[PDB]
Amino acid sequence: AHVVKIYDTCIGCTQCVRACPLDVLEMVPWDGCKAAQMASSPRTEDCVGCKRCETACPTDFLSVRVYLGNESTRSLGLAY
Amino acid sequence: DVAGLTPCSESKAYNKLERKELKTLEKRLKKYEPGSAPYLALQATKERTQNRFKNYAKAGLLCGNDGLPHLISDPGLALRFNHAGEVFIPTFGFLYVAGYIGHVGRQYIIKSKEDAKPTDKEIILDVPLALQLAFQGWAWPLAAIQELRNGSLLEKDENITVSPR
Amino acid sequence: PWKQPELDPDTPSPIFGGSTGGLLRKAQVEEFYVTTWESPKEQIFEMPTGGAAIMRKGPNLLKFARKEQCLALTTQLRTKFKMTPCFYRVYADGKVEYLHPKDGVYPEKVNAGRVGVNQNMRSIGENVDPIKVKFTGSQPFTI
Amino acid sequence: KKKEVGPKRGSLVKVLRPESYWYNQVGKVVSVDQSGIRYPVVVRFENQNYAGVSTNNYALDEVTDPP
Amino acid sequence: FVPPAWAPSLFVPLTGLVLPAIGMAWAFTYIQKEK
Amino acid sequence: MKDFTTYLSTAPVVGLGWAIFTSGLLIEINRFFPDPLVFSF
Amino acid sequence: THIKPSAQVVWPIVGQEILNGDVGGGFQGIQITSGFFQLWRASGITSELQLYSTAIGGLVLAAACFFAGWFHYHKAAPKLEWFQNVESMLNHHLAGLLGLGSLAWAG
Amino acid sequence: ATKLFPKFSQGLAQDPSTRRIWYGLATAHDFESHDGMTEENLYQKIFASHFGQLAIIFLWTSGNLFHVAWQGNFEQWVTDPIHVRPIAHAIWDPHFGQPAVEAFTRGGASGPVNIATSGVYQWWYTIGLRSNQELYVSSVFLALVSAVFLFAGWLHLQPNFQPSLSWFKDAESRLNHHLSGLFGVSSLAWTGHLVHVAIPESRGQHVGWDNFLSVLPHPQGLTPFWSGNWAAYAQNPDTASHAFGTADGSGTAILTFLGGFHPQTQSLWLSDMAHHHLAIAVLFIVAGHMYRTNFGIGHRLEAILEAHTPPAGGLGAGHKGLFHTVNNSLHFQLGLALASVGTITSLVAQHMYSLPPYAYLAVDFTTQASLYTHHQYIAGFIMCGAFAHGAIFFIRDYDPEQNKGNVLARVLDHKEAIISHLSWVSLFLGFHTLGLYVHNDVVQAFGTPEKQILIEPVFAQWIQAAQGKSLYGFDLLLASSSSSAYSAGQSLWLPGWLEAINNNQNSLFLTIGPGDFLVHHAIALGLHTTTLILVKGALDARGSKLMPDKKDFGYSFPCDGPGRGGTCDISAYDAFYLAVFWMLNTIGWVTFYWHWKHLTLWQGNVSQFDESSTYLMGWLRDYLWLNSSQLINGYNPFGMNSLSVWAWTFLFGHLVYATGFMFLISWRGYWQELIETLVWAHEKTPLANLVYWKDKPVALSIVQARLVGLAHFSVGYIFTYAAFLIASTSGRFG
Ligand code: CLA
Ligand code: CLA
Ligand code: CLA
Ligand code: CLA
Ligand code: CLA
Ligand code: CLA
Ligand SMILES: CC1=C(/C=C/C(C)=C/C=C/C(C)=C\C=C\C=C(C)\C=C\C=C(C)\C=C\C2=C(C)CCCC2(C)C)C(C)(C)CCC1
Ligand code: SF4
Ligand code: SF4
Ligand code: SF4
Repeated sequence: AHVVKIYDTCIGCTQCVRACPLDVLEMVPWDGCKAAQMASSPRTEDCVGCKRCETACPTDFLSVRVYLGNESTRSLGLAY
Repeated sequence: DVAGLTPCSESKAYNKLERKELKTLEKRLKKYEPGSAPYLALQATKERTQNRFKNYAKAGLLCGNDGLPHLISDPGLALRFNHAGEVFIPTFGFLYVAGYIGHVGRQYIIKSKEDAKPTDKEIILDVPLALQLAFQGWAWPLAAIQELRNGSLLEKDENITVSPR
Repeated sequence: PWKQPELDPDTPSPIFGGSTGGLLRKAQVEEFYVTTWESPKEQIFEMPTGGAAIMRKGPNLLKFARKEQCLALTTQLRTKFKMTPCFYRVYADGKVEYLHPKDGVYPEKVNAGRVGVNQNMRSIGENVDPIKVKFTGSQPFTI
Repeated sequence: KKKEVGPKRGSLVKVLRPESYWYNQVGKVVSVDQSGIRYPVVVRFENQNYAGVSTNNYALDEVTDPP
Repeated sequence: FVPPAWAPSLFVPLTGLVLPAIGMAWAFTYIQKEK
Repeated sequence: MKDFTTYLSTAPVVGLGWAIFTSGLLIEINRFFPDPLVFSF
Repeated sequence: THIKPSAQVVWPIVGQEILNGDVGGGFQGIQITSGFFQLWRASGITSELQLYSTAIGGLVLAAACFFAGWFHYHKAAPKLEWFQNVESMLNHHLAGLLGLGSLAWAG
Repeated sequence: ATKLFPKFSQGLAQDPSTRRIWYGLATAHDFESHDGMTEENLYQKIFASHFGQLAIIFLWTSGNLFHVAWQGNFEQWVTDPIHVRPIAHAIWDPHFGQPAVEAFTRGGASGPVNIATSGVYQWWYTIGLRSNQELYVSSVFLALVSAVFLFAGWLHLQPNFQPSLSWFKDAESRLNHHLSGLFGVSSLAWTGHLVHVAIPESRGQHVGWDNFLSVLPHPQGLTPFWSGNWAAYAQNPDTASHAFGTADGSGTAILTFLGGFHPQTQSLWLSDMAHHHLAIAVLFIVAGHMYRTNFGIGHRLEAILEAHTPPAGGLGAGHKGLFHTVNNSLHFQLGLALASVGTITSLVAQHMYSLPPYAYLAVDFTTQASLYTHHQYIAGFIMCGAFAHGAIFFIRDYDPEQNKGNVLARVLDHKEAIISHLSWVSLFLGFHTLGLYVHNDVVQAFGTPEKQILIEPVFAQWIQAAQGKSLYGFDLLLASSSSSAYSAGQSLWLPGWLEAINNNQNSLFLTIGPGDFLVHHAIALGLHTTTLILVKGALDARGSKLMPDKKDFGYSFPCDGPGRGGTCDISAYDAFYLAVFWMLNTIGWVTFYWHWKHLTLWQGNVSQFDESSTYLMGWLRDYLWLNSSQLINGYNPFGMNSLSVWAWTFLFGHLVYATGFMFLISWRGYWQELIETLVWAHEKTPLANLVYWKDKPVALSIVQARLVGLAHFSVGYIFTYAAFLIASTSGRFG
C-alpha cells in the first residue's frame, strides 16, 4: 500500500489522527517535543492516501508525509 | 520611400480608399433630409474622415500597395526619414508613463509597510497619501536611478524569499 | 483495552429498512467490517451508506464493506452522542481482527503502550536525493 | 541552567531552514523551550503560509540575526 | 513479384478482422493469466 | 463622514474613480483630437 | 413593417458612430431585438410622453422599493414567525400577487 | 492476485483493478523504475529497443516502397510529373458504395486509390528510381534489412553477446565513430551514389547494378581528382533549357556551385547537392577523429569540460563535473538528443519549402504543405520531449554534491529569475500582439481601415535586402556591386541565387508585410511561452516552495491533496502536459501562417493576404471560412466529390477534440462514484450477475486522465488540421 512517514518535527498536536478517516495514525510517548507525543503509522496498509493528515499539520512543511504507490483493494477505497 | 513603399499623398490606393469611403458615406447621407439630426451626424463623420485622411498625409506616413499606412520601427532609419514620431516618440512617452506607474506603486508599497497591519493599508487605500505620491511621481527616472545608485532599489539575496533547489 | 472484546453476531441490528449502498459481493469474497456499539436509549442516526436508521436500547451491530464507512459512523456517534463504538474486520474464512481500539484507549490518547513504527528520525528535507538511491529498491523516505 | 539555550524572547530572527516557507524571512521569537527538545525556538511570522499558519518551531542552528 | 488481384480481398480482411481478433484473444488471456 | 470616507477609501471605489478618470480623459482627448495616429506636434 | 425597432444610440467618439445604422424613419441607432416596441404597442402606448411617465414612475417605484428594503431590514424587521406563515403567503400570492395583477392587466 | 502481465512491476502485479492494465502499458518501457533492474540490464534493453525501432522504421519504409510500386502510378508520374497525381495505396473497403468507388478512381487507376501527399514520388524520382522493379527490389531489400536488424537485436539481447557497461559508457569512441562513420562515410557513400546514378538519370542515362563498374560518371575518369584539378568537374553544367527526364540540354558536371534552382523543375541541382554532401562528408571525417580513443592522440571530453572555466568566478566552478553528469544520467543525453534533432527537423521544415530539393516538388502544393506541417509538428513534439526528459533528469538522476557550483547548479540557483524573465517576455508579447490584433479588428470593423497600426517589419526586409532581394530597395550588401559580398562569388553562385530570390513565384524569401510581422510576433510569443512553461517545469522539478520534496514523489504524481490551498497539477509532468497544449497552439499558428501565405501565393492573390492577415476577421473568414468551402462539400445530399474522406476525417478530428475536452474537464470523483453505481447495477441484476470481472473496474488515474485527454486532444488537432490542409490545397490545385 501507500507509505506514511512521520518525522521529528511533529509537536504531538493529534490533529493528523483526528483528520484521519481510516484510523492509520496513533500517538506514542516521546521526549523530543513539549507535548511528549509522537505520531505513528502502525496501520499503513489501511491508508488510502487521502492526504487529510497533511492538511491538519500545523508545522511548516509537513511532519507527516503520504507517498502513493502499489494500490490495493483497501488502498483504492473499493466497496466491491 | 523606404522598404519599397510610397508616401500616402503620392499613392493611388490611398486616394482610392478615401474616395470609396467618401462614396459610401455620401450613399448613407443621401437617404436623409438635410434638416435632420442623422444628416448632421453623417456630415460630421464625413468631415472627421476627411480631416483624418488629410492629417495622415503630409505627415511622413507611407503606405504600400493597399493604401493602408505603414510604420517604421527601427531608430535611425526613422530619424533620417522623419518617421520618429510614428513609434519612437510614443514608445519613449509610454516608457515615461509606465515608469511613473512603477515608481508610484513602489513608493506606496514601501511607504505603507512601516506600520501596524500593512495589508489594511493595502486593502483600504490612504487617499491623501496616494494623491501625494501621485503628484510626486513627475521625476520618476531621477529617483529611480538614484535608488539604483544608493542600492535601495534592489534587495540583497539574503533577505529575499527563495524556493528550495 | 485490558481484554479484547469478542463480537456477537446475535446482537440486534438497529431498526432500519433496506439499504442499497450496503454490502456487495466483496462481503462474501473478501473481508467486511462490522461495527458494534452500546446505545443507552433509542435514537435516530444517519448511516454513511444511505439514509437514517434507529438504534435499539442495548447492543447494536452494523455491517459495512469499507473501513472508512466504519470510522465515519464511529466519529459520527462519538461527536453526536459520545457512543465510543468499535469495529472488527471479518475475512471470508471467518477470521476476526480488532481494528479501531488497538489499546482500547483510542488513538487520540497515548496509553504509554504503543511502539511508534514507520517514524523517520531525521527532519523532512534532509532525505537523500533519488540519484543516491538508484537501482536499489529503497525510496529516499524509506531509510 | 546557565543563561538560556536560545535567543532572547521577542527579538527578530532569520530562518535558515531551506525547506521552510519562511526561508530568508524575519520572524519574532515567542518562547524558547528549555527542556531540550529538537526545535525549541517558537517563531511567529507576520505573513502566513499556504496552510494559513504563522508559527513554527526551529532548532538553534537555523536562526540568525536580521541583516 | 506482383501480388495477385485477390490479395486486397484476403489480406485486408485478415489484418482487419482475423489478426486483431487473435491479437485481442492473446492479450485477453495474457491480462487475466493468473499464476 | 469618516466611515463613509474610509468606505470610499476602499480599493474598488478608488479603482472605480481611476477608471472613470482615465476613461473620461482618453475619451475627451479622442473627441477633441479626432483619430490621430502619428505624433506630428 | 418597414422601420426597424431602434432604442440604443451611440456617441460618435472613435468611429463607433457607424453602429448607428439606418433603421428607417429618419433615425440612426442599434436595431433592438428585445421586442419592447411590440410590448408598448400592445399596451396602447402611442407618444413618448407616456414612455417618459412610465420611466419616471419606474424610477419612483424603484426608490420606494429600495427604501422599503432599508426599512424592512433596519427599521422594522419581520420575525421568524412572520416568515413561517406559508399558508398566508400562498393565499396572498395566489390572490393578490398573481390574481389581482391579472385582473388589473385585464382591465 | 499477483497476475503475470506486469512482469516488470511486482507492485503493479498485485493490483486487483483495471488500472493494472493501464499502468501496465504506460510504464512499459520505463526500465529505470522496474523491479530488480541493473544498469547493464537497462543498457541491454535500450539496445534491443533501439534495434527494434530501427527494424520498424525500415519495415515501414519498405512498405511505403512496396505500396508505391504495387497499386501505384510511379512510371506514369515519371512520364508526366506535372498533371497526373501520385497514388499512395489502393483502397479495398467493402463498406464503400458504388458512387464512392467511382468517385475515388483517380490518376488512371483500376480501383479506388489515395492521392499520395508524402512526397516519396518526387524524392525517388530525384534519387534516380524510375521503374517499378527497382522499387520492388528496394522494398524487399529493406524488408531483409529490417529482419536482419530484428535478429541482431535478438542476438545482442541473448547471453554471451550482451555488451559490457564500459562498452556503453565509452563515450569517446562512440562519439568518434558516429561522427566519422555514421555521418562521414555514410554521406560519402550517399554522394557517390548521387554522382553515379542520379545525375546520369537526370541526364537521360540509365545506371543500374547490372551496368555498374562499366559506365564512368565523368568522362575524364577520376584523373583530375588525383591530379588535383578538381575544377574540371565544374566545367559543363546543365543548361537552363534542360529536361530532367531526357538528355536535352545536358552536360558533364558532377560537382559544382550552381546556386539556385533548375528552371524546368523548380528544384535544386543534383550536382550541387552531390557537392554539398561530399563537402559535408569531408568535414565530418576530418572532424570525426578528434576525440581520445585508445590511440595516443585525441581529445578527452572531461579535460576540455573541466578546463573551460571562466576566470574571476564568472561561472563559478565552470563546466566541471558535467562529464559524469552526462554519462551517468541517460535522461540528460535523451534531452540533448531530442533538442538537437528537433532543431534539425525545424530547420528541415523551414528549408524545404524555400529551397525544394526534389524535382517537381514545388508544383505539388499539397505535398509541400503536408510535409512542412508534419515536420513542424514532429519538431514541436520532440522539443517538448527534450524538455520533459530534462525535467526527468532533474528529478531522478541529479546529484548537487557532484555538480556543485557548475553551470547546472547556477541555473538551479537563480531559476526564479529565469522563470520570471520568461514570464515577463511572454506577458509582453501576448499583451502587445493581442492589443494590436484587437485594435486592427476594431478599426477595420468601423469602416475606416486606414487607422490601423501597420508596423513595417524593417528588420527582416533589411536582412533580405542584404541577401539579394531588391524589391525593398535599400543599398546594403548583395544589392550593390560595390559591396565586398557582391564582388566575392560574383561568378560562383550569385547570378543564379539572385535570379531565384528576385522571382516572386517560388517560396524563396517571400515578401514580408505587417501581417507577416504580426504573425511572426505571435509565433515568438508562442515559442517563448512554451519555453517558459517547460523551463519552469524542469527547474522546479525536484523542488519548489509548495513542494520542497518534489524529488521524492517521482516525475509523474497527481498532486499532494487539497492541503496548503490546493496542489493539483504541480508535477513537472503536468507542466509538460500544459506545454503540449501551448506547443499545439504555436504549431497551429505557424501552420496557419504558412498555409494562408502559400495558398494566397499559389492563387496569385498575395494582396489578399497582405491586407487580410492584419485583422483576425480576415484570418477567420478569408482563411478558415473561404478555403473550407470545398472541404465541407465532400459529401452532401446532392452527391459526393473526391474530398468526402477529408470531410469525414475533419468531423472525426472535431469529435476527438470534443472527447479530449471530456477527458480534460471532468475529473475522477464523479466517474468513480458512477462506476460504483454501475458496479452495484451489475451486481444486483438477474441473468447478468452470473458473469463477473476478474479485476475490479475503477476510474482512471488523474495522471492517466491528463494523458488520455492530451492524446485525444492532439489526435483531434492533428486530424482536423491535416483534413483541412489537404482538402483546401488539393481541392483547387494539383
Ligand atoms: C579578452 C578578454 C576576455 C573576454 C571578453 C572574455 C569573455 C568570455 N570568456 Mg574568457 N578568458 C579570458 C579573457 C576574456 N574572457 C582570459 C584572460 C582567460 C584565461 C586564459 C579566459 C578563459 C576563459 C575560459 C576557460 C572560458 C572563458 C569563457 C568566456 C565567456 C563566458 C564568461 C562568463 O563567465 O560568462 C559571463 C558571465 C556570466 C555571469 C554569464 C551570465 C549569462 C546570462 C545569465 C545569460 C543571459 C541569456 C539571455 C536570456 C540572452 C537574451 C538574448 C535573447 C535573444 C535570447 C565570455 C564570452 C567561457 C566560454 O568559452 O564561454 C563562451 C570558458 O569556458 N574564458
Ligand atoms: C486562446 C486562449 C488563451 C489565452 C488568450 C491565454 C492567455 C494566457 N495564458 Mg494560457 N492557456 C490556454 C489558453 C489561453 N491562455 C489553454 C487552453 C491552456 C492549456 C491549459 C493554457 C496554458 C497556459 C500555461 C501553462 C501558461 C499560460 C499563460 C498564459 C498567459 C500568457 C502571457 C501572454 O501571452 O500575455 C497575456 C496575453 C493575453 C492574451 C492574456 C489576456 C489579457 C487580455 C489583454 C485581457 C485583459 C483584461 C482586459 C483589459 C479586459 C478587462 C475587463 C474584463 C476582465 C472583464 C496569458 C494570461 C502563462 C502565464 O501565466 O504567463 C506567465 C503560462 O504559464 N497558459
Ligand atoms: C505598481 C505595482 C507593481 C510593480 C512596481 C510591479 C513590478 C513588476 N512586476 Mg508586477 N504586478 C502587479 C504590480 C506591480 N508589479 C500586480 C498588481 C499584478 C497582478 C496583476 C502583477 C503581476 C505581475 C506578473 C504576472 C508579472 C509581473 C512582473 C513584474 C516586473 C516587470 C515590470 C512590469 O511591468 O511587469 C508587468 C506587470 C504587469 C502587467 C502588472 C500590472 C498590474 C496593474 C495594471 C498595475 C497596478 C498599479 C497599481 C494600482 C499602482 C498603485 C499605486 C498606489 C498609489 C495606489 C516588475 C518587477 C513580471 C516579472 O516577473 O518580471 C520579471 C511578470 O511576469 N507582475
Ligand atoms: C396580496 C398581498 C401581497 C402582495 C401583492 C405581495 C407581493 C410580493 N411579495 Mg409578499 N407577502 C404577503 C403579501 C403580499 N405580497 C404576505 C401576507 C406575506 C407574509 C406571509 C408575504 C411574504 C413575502 C416574502 C417572505 C417575500 C414576499 C415577496 C414578494 C414579492 C414577490 C416578487 C414579485 O412577484 O415581484 C412583483 C413585483 C411588483 C409587482 C412590483 C411592485 C411591488 C409593490 C411595491 C408591492 C405592493 C404590494 C404590497 C404587499 C402592499 C403592502 C405594502 C404596503 C405596506 C406598502 C412581491 C412584491 C418577496 C420579496 O421580498 O420581494 C421583495 C419575498 O421573498 N412576500
Ligand atoms: C381592475 C380592472 C378594472 C378597472 C380599474 C375598471 C374601471 C372602469 N371600468 Mg371596467 N371592466 C373590467 C375591469 C376593470 N374596470 C372588467 C374585468 C370588465 C369585464 C368585461 C369590465 C367591463 C367594463 C364595461 C363594460 C364598462 C367598464 C367601465 C369602467 C369604468 C366604471 C367604473 C365603475 O363604475 O366601477 C365601480 C367604481 C366604483 C364604485 C368607484 C370606486 C370607489 C371610489 C374609488 C371611492 C373613493 C372614495 C375616496 C376616499 C373619496 C375620494 C378621495 C378624494 C376626495 C381625495 C371604470 C373606468 C364603464 C365605463 O367606461 O363607463 C364609465 C363601462 O362601460 N368596464
Ligand atoms: C528518443 C525518444 C524517446 C525515448 C527513448 C523515450 C523514452 C522514455 N520516456 Mg519519453 N518522450 C519522448 C521521446 C522519447 N522517450 C517524446 C518525444 C515525448 C513528448 C511527447 C516524451 C515524453 C515523455 C514523458 C512525459 C514521460 C516519458 C517517459 C519515458 C519512459 C517511458 C517509456 C516506456 O517504457 O513506456 C512506454 C510508454 C507507452 C507505451 C505509452 C505511450 C502511449 C502513447 C502516448 C499513445 C499514442 C497516442 C495515440 C493514442 C496513438 C494512436 C493514434 C490514433 C489516431 C489511432 C522512457 C524512459 C516517462 C518516464 O520517464 O516515466 C517517469 C514520462 O513520464 N517521456
Ligand atoms: C530604441 C528603440 C528600440 C530598441 C530598444 C532596445 C534594443 C532596448 C533594449 C533594452 C535592454 C537590453 C534592456 C535591459 C534591461 C535590463 C535590466 C536588468 C533592467 C532592469 C529594470 C529595472 C530594475 C526596472 C525597475 C523599475 C520598475 C519596473 C518599477 C519602478 C521604476 C523602475 C524603473 C526602477 C525599438 C526598436 C525596440 C523600438 C523603438 C525604440
Ligand atoms: S498533525 Fe503533524 S504535528 Fe500534529 S500530531 Fe500529526 S504529524 Fe505531529
Ligand atoms: S492519507 Fe488519509 S488515510 Fe492515509 S494516514 Fe493520512 S489522513 Fe490517514
Ligand atoms: S488534482 Fe484533484 S485531488 Fe489533487 S489537489 Fe487537484 S482537485 Fe484535489
